[PDB]
Amino acid sequence: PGSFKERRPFHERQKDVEEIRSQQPNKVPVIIERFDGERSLPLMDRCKFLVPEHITVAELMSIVRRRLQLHPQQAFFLLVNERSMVSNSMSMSNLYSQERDPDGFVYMVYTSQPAFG
Amino acid sequence: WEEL
Repeated sequence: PGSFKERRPFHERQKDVEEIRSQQPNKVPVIIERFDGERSLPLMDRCKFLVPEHITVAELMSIVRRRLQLHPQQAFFLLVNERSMVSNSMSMSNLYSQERDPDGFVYMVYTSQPAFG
Repeated sequence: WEEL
């Protein structure tokens, strides 16, 4: 739609990752976007993140929660390649090889909707 | 880039 992958073509995305990797070791490049059609969570101004590699999916959710200023009791899920991870205790490092896109980013989307609502 |  107006998603990052639509705003920037594949080779441009791959070059961007290549450049940042040459500059910033031990950080994982992550695209974080609001799930299409989500209406109860805010937008972030940025979607391109550099995340220190030891941070887990659950910890990243805490970081994004803070930035969105969500109420602590608000439903919030961060999906990796649009689906739930088996464990949110995986570090950015350890899921990178598994979940990264060929362009070098890991793509995540956030939503307020649980798997079965 | 948004650097955490």
